[PDB]
Order: sequence, then structure tokens, then C-alpha cells
Amino acid sequence: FITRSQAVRKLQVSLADFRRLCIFKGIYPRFYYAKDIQYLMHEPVLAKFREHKTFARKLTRALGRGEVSSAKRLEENRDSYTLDHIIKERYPSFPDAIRDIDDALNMLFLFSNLPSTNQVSSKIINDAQKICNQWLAYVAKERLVRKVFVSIKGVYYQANIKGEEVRWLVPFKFPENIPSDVDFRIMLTFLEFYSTLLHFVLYKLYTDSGLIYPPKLDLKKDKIISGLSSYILESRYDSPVASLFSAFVFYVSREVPIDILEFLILSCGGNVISEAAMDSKVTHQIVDRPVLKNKVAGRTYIQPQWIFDCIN
Amino acid sequence: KNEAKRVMKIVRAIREGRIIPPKKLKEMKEKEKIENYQYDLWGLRAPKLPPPTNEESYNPPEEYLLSPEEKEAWENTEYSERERNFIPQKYSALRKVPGYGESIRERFERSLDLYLA
Amino acid sequence: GAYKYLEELQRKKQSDVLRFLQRVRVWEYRQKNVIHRAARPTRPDKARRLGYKAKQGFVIYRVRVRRGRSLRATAEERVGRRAANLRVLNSYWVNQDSTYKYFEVILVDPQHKAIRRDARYNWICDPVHKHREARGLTATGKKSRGINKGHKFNNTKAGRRKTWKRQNTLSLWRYRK
Amino acid sequence: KFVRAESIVAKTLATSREKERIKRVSILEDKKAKNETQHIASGKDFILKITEGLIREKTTYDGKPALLFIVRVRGPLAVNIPNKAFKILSLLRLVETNTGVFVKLTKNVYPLLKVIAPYVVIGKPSLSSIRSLIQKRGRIIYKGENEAEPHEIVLNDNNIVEEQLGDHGIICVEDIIHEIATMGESFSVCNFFLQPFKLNREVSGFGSLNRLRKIKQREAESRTRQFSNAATAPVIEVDIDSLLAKLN
Amino acid sequence: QQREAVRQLYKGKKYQPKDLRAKKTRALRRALTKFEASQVTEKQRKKQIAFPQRKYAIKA
Amino acid sequence: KVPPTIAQFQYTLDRNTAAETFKLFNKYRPETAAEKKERLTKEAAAVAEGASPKPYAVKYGLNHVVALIENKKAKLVLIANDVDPIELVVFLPALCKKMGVPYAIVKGKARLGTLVNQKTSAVAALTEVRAEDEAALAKLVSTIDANFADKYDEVKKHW
RNA sequence: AUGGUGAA
RNA sequence: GUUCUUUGUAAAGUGCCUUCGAAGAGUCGAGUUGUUUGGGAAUGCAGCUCUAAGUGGGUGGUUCCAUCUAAAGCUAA
RNA sequence: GUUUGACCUCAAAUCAGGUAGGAGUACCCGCUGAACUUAAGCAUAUCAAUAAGCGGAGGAAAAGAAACCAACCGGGAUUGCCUUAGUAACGGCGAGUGAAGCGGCAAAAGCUCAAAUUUGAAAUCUGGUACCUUCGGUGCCCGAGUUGUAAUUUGGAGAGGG
Repeated sequence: FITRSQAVRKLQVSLADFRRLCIFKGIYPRFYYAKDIQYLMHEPVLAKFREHKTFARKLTRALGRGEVSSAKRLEENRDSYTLDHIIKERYPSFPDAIRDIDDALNMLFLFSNLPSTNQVSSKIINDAQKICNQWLAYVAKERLVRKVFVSIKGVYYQANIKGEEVRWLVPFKFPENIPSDVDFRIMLTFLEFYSTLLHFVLYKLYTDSGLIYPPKLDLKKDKIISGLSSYILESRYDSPVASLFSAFVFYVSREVPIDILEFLILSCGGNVISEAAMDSKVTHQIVDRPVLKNKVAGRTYIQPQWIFDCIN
Repeated sequence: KNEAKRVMKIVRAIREGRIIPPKKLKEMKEKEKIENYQYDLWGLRAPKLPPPTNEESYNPPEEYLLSPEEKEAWENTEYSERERNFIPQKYSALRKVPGYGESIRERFERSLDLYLA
Repeated sequence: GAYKYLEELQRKKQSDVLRFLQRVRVWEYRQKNVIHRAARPTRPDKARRLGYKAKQGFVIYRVRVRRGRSLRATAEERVGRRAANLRVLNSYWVNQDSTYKYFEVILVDPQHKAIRRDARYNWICDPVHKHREARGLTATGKKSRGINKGHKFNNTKAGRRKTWKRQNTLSLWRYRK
Repeated sequence: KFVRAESIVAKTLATSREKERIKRVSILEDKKAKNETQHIASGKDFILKITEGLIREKTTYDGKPALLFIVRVRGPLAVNIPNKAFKILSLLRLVETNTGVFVKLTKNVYPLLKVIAPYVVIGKPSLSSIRSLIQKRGRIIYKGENEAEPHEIVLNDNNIVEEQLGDHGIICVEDIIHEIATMGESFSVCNFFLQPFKLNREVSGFGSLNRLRKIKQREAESRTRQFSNAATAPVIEVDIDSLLAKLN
Repeated sequence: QQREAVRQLYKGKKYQPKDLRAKKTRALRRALTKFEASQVTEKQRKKQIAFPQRKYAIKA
Repeated sequence: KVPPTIAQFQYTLDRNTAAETFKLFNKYRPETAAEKKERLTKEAAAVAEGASPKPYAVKYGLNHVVALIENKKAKLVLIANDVDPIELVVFLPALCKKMGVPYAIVKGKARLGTLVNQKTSAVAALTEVRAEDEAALAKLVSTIDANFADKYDEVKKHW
């Protein structure tokens, strides 16, 4: 074994970029496995951090001078490092990838429900909300759901992505008080690692099992609700869970959050109609009110707990 | 003349096609660089996967509500020397579910399991 | 351009302006090594008219020599031993002290590809110019060898050993003269 | 700290444009409201939209009540606002840069809207942009434990919604969004309930990329926002939806 | 088989290893190449075109 | 002790005048290697398939500047004080005073390098100008002649 | 004499 | 000999007419201490002191005239 | 701005690419330098601008395109041979030392810088890298370089235009 103070001196990269690389391979001190760091020093990602540092000296001499014309040139002729060749070393078999995608969506579904700060870039956030609704696009399409669990923390989910019971906590749609303690440098690098990981899987679930990746979006449905009813999808049963709500057209109402709840019914198969969409054939209306008002005979009035009772 | 000679040479090279004009290079970069992460790539530590909760929720059997003394005793105790990361509450309605204030930290502590362990 | 103004400025050596530059530089060059590399020639007009182009492959070594064989050639010989890969082209006076004299000898790398190309300087790459200073083939060496044209240089024009061997060895033909 | 003489003249001459700019507008819409057209520039309400090749579709403005979200911008360079614009920006409480609010556009609102045009950016938002703004940023000035109210903190709950408003049918945070996207009667009460929206600034830092991205984006404001300075200047509308992706 | 494999992986790239280069001698590994020696100054190329060494005979 | 033609430097142009000089000079950048190359490829793409006036820039070679003063074509001449051989530029303030070309000793050689796409420049000059900046240039000429020349008339004297 | 090898 | 390509308001040459037209300094030289020669007009060189000029300067011939252009470099037989 | 950013300088590395040493040595180029011996003893003349030693090259080296020789109805880079000639000249005129121009011939070949601005565009080069027909060419990136790299000029002039 070697020392934590040794490896940074050994690698001669940034300590943060040591910590940034160390997330990428998945190396943990048992102390630092000395062959593994010797295994690390010949890796193409290590090429880029030296180059990304030497980009930064070459750019600040640019703007420091005042030739912004030359400064602007540096960006357009600047690569990005990919994390494809951190993946295939780490995820040999695709079914091993889906047993680590547990933590992946457990991060990435958090990040969609985040305000953009100085600390976090919104492009990451607007990808995260995009990737979530890309995730839910496939899940709601081919009905791949098994179990649900709404709790205090968030809303757990359970689905057999080729049989592995993934579990991904969607938090509740509220402002979230960002604590001063946390670090969005380490967490983002996980997201950075997880984001590209989530691309190939969604490519895999589409282009090998289902559809084309990624499908186009529908903008005008995204103007209304910005969720799962938008982002339309085109290609080119055994469980009773998948047979639930089969031609059972629902109305949802303004009490519940539709976004957490339109997902399940579309994961089952029933149609979802909201109050919120403007801003009959339905036969259910979910309400959380001590004072209900309309009460037609065609609609069946059930509090949404029972819908979660229908799943478990 | 100098610049006029130099252009004529760059005319000559595109006459021979050694050089692409800059407008088509954007078109070389328009077809490229959107097609990113869009290819097949497939065709030992067990990572300590998290414990699956079932039936401990927003609307539980209410004996799972903590005793009022252990409420403060959970608060007076500090973190990680600690059994629950919360205290469960009771909600009859779906609407009354609060802002789950500590979900950011729950991943940040989980994240430290992922590489430091 | 400026090289006419510098050419004439370097004439008045004991004048107030250049006198002051001497007394600063003489102190500064004593702080540094005996043989060391200057990044740029201090008298660039002189460097040019002795064949220096400010491109990659040209090197200006500054050299210190004692006072009271010639000192210019000794200066070139000292840098020849230290910088062996280089070829001595020419040298010139820059500054002097009561005890020491300074020369800024100019060198060319024959190994550097910027010199192996251009035909104005690729002659120095030819192995016949290895240690030009060690054979007195530099400006100062050819000066001390007494090699010019005239009545003055009769006994030492085309090699003083060559003319001696020619004059003091008997020559006989097949059919005797 | 010391003031260079360059500053105090540049500040003088820029505000004494704005002291001249709103004076003319305040004379004009006086003569538009009091209807004494013998010599005016234009006789109607103008709203222009600037979107994308960089289209400038100038429109009229009918009396139809619409919904505008307005973000405070920090422009222009040397402009101490006058008394007439301290007020409107304080009555909309937009005194902090990068802070937003929904308001309703009437023909009472539009004439005062030409006052604050160089200081903010305005526009019509979408329902997603209505919704994803509120459930991601939201402040509630409400009582703390016993004493300290002004912890504005967070739209955590739907029963704090029961607490303050409550009796107007205001039962959940999704129901608030009904009261804003649709012009409801209690729209101003819930507008008085969500006082700022602390949007982040886009560039948010010094640095390598950050200096460059500031410079590259700063000129982008100069195209997507022009300062008309006219008597019958139009009110310029930008797309809020693309802006909130930059600000959320 | 090792040496042909190394030559295949260093297929026509500048500065391949010293153990694969031509031995020849030391002096011939120094001394200007065909291109470098034949490299002539721009003025002399013009003087070659304008006045080349002509071919002639002298009688009738 | 410094002989008067040395330390005619160091008595350089002050804070505000130097700032205003660069406010003028940074407008007149030479087109950089990247910018020039891309322009000529634009010319190649356009003129091969299907007029311009002379563009003004600063002039920055020592030989070029010593040409331009005494041509006479130079209007403003900036001169760095820090030069490795000082004797390279010592005659230059005297040349400008003799030919009557307005000059200014600027502080920092790399400061000249920034406006000119080089590391260092030692001397920079603005021969000609666009019509809009003509009055501003001539005002700066008077500003420099009042601050630099008239204040330091005794710069030719005093060791 | 030049240059070298050895040496209570 | 056999071909494949030659381009760009490109690269020169020649005669006339018109307007300009910069060529090497601690070097030349001077005194002296040594070395070099058979060298008489210290030849050549080095050391040390001082150190120039531009209708200039170096070298020779009986008052002018002739002759080259140093203090940079390359080159076969 | 009590940050930060330009440069210049000094560093660094088991990085990338190179290169110098040593042997041989007849010839060549430099540096250093005796004594036996000759005129009578020996300070010069004389052994000797030798031998040994030292440094450096090549197939040759060195020299070389005049700051030359001449005194003529002028020659015309250098090197070598024949001759000038044992002449001029020097030498306690003595041991003796010892050229050169001309002439005949061998072989013949000339040119490149620095010098006043490309200023309507550093027009130049290194290196890395990607390909190609690889003693190299091209695209792209990087560096050098305005304290000047290319084109144009070297007194035989030359340049600007017409």
C-alpha cells in the first residue's frame, strides 16, 4: 500500500482531480492499493486534466492581455473529455450496470428538483430533469413497474429492468433548503459520472429493446406540465400490474401533485386528465378535500392512498 | 499583392481540395458532436446496495410514531450514532406531506459510501 | 533603420551614455559565470554584421578572459569546449575591465533543423567546420595567422609551414634539370 | 474610497438622460389618458416581441388582461434611478437585482410599464415556466416559532397554504398556481404571499471560463434588449421560457 | 516476428526507435540529407530559371 | 549617477494620460495570426465562387518606427523605458524632438506587447487613424505635449 | 635535450 | 523518349526616359614590450595605453597621378 | 484590486528529439618549442618559423573572388608545376640565408550577408499531431519571431515608376 499524501505527488495532478478521478474508477482505501494507482497513471482521462489545466493558463493569459478575439477562439477549438472509457472498465456486463444504476437514479432524480445556484449549473439541472423524463418515458411506455412506496423521505419506486428491482427515490416537488454543509463538487462529479452512464442505458433500453434514442420532444405539451405527457416517443403484460387500469380513464385534480401520480397510472395504463391542463369519459377523480363539490355518478371518488394500495 | 497572392494560394488549395471552407466545417461539426453517447458499448466488489424499505411511510400504522420523549432524544443525540435518519410522522392525506427537508444530505452521505468505503 | 544610429552610437565609446552602460554591465557580468548564455546580443547591430539572425539555432554566449596568445581566440576556444555541439561563427568585443575582457561570441547549431534547411547557413553543417576556432579559421584566427593580400603577407599567405616545406626540401625530375 | 472624475460625469450624464427620458413619457401618457391629441407622437399601446432571424414583431395592446413576469436586470451603466423609478421598483419590490414577480397587465399597468423598461426585462411566461418557477423557488414571510417571522424560508408545506390564505379555497401549492395562471380574484393576495423569487445570476463568478462567459453573454443582452429611449417607445417583450432555463 | 510487429506499430511515423534505424555509419547519420543539400536559396532558383547553363557546339 | 539622455526615461507618462492612450491604441490592434488566417479563408471561399479600403493599425517594428519618424509619417510614438540594451532606444526621444513628431515614454514593455500581438515591442506608433478618432488623437497629442514635454523641458539636463 | 616509467 | 498536369492580373530579362540612391569601430591608426623573418621603409602577430574619417579610406609611383574598398561569410578542380 | 493578470528572469524532470567525447593520424590546419651540431668561446646569425608534446579537421585540408600586383600599346580569385634564381635583398658580407611581380603551363566558377519599410495585411520557420505517393508533401494545432523572420539588393551597382 501507499499513502494518500504519496499518490498526489505520484500522479502530479490536482488533488481535487485526484478525488475527481477516484470517483470515476471506484478506488477506495482498504490504504491506497499501490498497483491500482500504478494502474491509473496510464489512462486517457489523465491526459485531459493536464490539458484542461494547460488550457486554463493559456486562456487567462489571453483575456489578461485583452485579445478577446483570440480568447474566444480557444473555446471553440476545445475538446471535452468523455467518460466512455471509464465505463467499460467498470461496467463489463450490462446487467452489472443495472445493479449499480440503483444509486444513479437515486442521485439524478434528486437533481431535477433543484434550484440553480452559483454552485450548480442549470445546464446540468436541465439535463437532469430531461434525463428523468427520458427515464420515465421508457418506464411508462413498456409498463415496467412492480412496486411503489410513498414515504416521508420521497417516493420510492420499484421496477424490473430485466429483473433486478431498481429503487429510485423521487423527492417531493417543493423548494429545498440547500444546506451550507453539503458539497456540490463531489456530488456533481457523481452526476457527471452518472449522467453519461444514464445515456447509454437509455440508448440500450430504446435501441435494443424498444425505440429510437432519444425520441424528439413535444414542446407544446411541455409548456403546460413539463413532465411525462410531453416528450413524445416512437419506435422508428405478464404481470397484472401491467394489466392495471386497462382502459380505465381517470381524472386527476388539483389536490395531488399530478407529476408523481400521472406516472403510475400511465405505468398501469389508465388515462390521466388534470384540472391544470387548461391554464365525461373519465370515471375516476382523485381528491384530497374535506369539502368535495361536484360528485357525479360516473366518476368514482377515491383518495389516492388506495391507488398505492392497488400496487402493493 | 501579398495577401492577394496568399488568397490565390488558398484558392489553389481548395481547387485541389486540400482545405475545406469554414462554413462546411460547421456542417462537419453539425453532423458530428450531436451524435455523442449514441452508440452500443456492450452488445469483484458487490457495491453494498441500499436496504429496501417496505411499509414505513407517510401513512403508517401509527405505533411507528416515535414516543414523544425519544423525539428530543433523537434530536439531542447527534448524527451517525443514530438509528433513524428521521422521525416518521402521520399523514392521512396525500396533500399534507411536507417538504422533506433532508433529502439533499441523504445522497451526500450516501455519496461518501460510494468511493471512500 | 535603427542600425545606422546604433552603428554611430557604438563609435563614441568613452562618451557619457555608453560610459555609464559599461560600468553597470561590467559589474553585472562579474556576478554571473565565466562562460554563460545571454538571451539577446547587447550590441545587436554588431551581431548582424557578423552574421547573426534572431531565429532558432543561433546562440549568444558571453565569455570572460584574463588580460596580459590572443584573447579573442581564447574566448572562442573556451566556449568551443563547453558548447561542443555548436559551431563558432564569429565573436566581438562588448565590454572590458582593468582585469578582464568580455566577448559575446555567436554560435550556430548545425543539428537544429532550422539551419539544416536554409541555404544561407547550411554550409556550417558540413564536417569541415568542426571547431573553426581550434584551427584559426574565425575572423580573429585568420587575423593572427597573417592571412591577407599584399607585399606585407608574402612569407605567410598560403600556410607558413606549407611555404617552409616547399622552400626547404629538394625537388628532382625524371629527366634532371 | 476615492472617486475618479470620470465617474461622476458619466453618472451625471446618464441619469440626466433618464431624468429626460421618463419626463417625456410622463408628459405623453398624461396627454394620452387626458385625451388632448393636437400634437402627439403615437396614439396607441405598443408591445414588441423580440425572439428568433432576430424577429421584431411589433404589436398593439388591447385591453385583454395578461400575465407578465418581470425580472430585475441592473441596467444601464451609470444610472442612479430617479425618484419616479425608485417608487415603481419598490412597489413591485424589485429592488434586488435578479429577482422576479408576476404581475397582471392592464391598461392601468401598461403606462407605468414604460417607466421601468430600461431597468428590468419583462415578458409572458408559460405554464411550465409558471409552475417550475414556484415549486422550485418560493419564499413565505410567515411567523417563526414565536417571535422571528421574517425567516422567509421555503415553500415546504401545503398546510402553511392552509394557514395564511386558507379561507379563499387556498389549500395547496398547486392551487396557488391555479390562482396565478388563471386570473383569479385572490391573485393579488397570493402575489403578496410570494414576495420575491431569488433567481440566480447567470455568470455567477470570476475565473477562467467565467470571465469569458461573462463577456460572451454580456453582448447577448445588447441584442436581446434594446433601450428605445423614445417618447412612444414600445414595451419590449422577451421569451421568459428560454430565460428561465438560463435562470433555473 | 517481434521486430516486424514493432515496425507495423511504428508504421511511417516520425522518430521510430534507434534499434530499427539504418546503421550505415556515424558520419552518414550526420551530414545533410538529399533534400537538405539540394535545398537552394530563393534568389538562386530565379537565376537558374532566367539564365540556365546552356548547351552549345562551336563550328557550323 | 545617470547621464542625462539616460533617465530621460523613468520620468514617464502618468496614470490617467497612459490609460487614455491605451483607450485610443487598443482600438487599433493589428489583426492577429488566427484572425488574419480565417479572413483569408473567407476570401478564398467567397472570391473563388462569387473593394476594401486600407485598414489602420498601429506600427510596431523598431526599424519601421525609426523609418516613420523622419519620413515623417508618425503622429504619436510610444516608447518603453525597460529595454535590455537601453542603447537601442536612447536616441529615439531625441529623434522625435528633432523631427517634431510628438512622442511619449510609456511605462512597461510588455504593456506595449499586449496591444500588438507580441511578447514585447519596445516602441509603438500610430501613423494614421480613422476619421472618428482623428480629433481624439490630436487632443491626446496636445495632452501628451502639455504633460510630458512642457513639464519635463529640463529632462535634457540634470544627472 | 625532448617525452615517459620507477623509486627508503 | 513516353506522358500526367501546367495559372497567378505569376515570375524574370532586355533597351530607352524619368526620381532616388544607405557599403561593416575598441576597428583603422599611434607608442611600446615580446615573438616571426634572410626581410633593409620592425614585415607579420600578440600583449598593454590612447584611439578615428565619409566629395572617405587603404596601398604605390615623381607637385599630382595610378590603383583597390578592410575591419562579415561561402565555394569545386 | 491587501485579489488577479501580463511579461522578463531563474528553475525543473528517469519528459520528446538530438548532439559532443574515444580510436586512427601519412598528408593538412592551428598552439607550444629544445639540444648535439655551424663561424674560435657562444647572446644573435645557426641546428629551427625543426623533433617531441598539445588541440582540431577531411578525402583532401588549407587557400580564394582583391582595401591585389604594377609603372607597362597594363595585368586581373586561389592553388600547383616550369622559370624568374641562387637574382634582388640581408648576413662581425663570413657558416651563408633566400624571395617576389612579370612569362609558359595545369585547372578554371563564382557568389551570399550586413546595409534605407512587406507595412494595402510575418509574406518566414520550428515542433506536435492527423493522413499521404515518406532522405519528404499537405491539413490542423503549438511555439519562435517585430530587440525582425521571408521576398526584393551586394558597387559588375541597384531600386522606384513610365
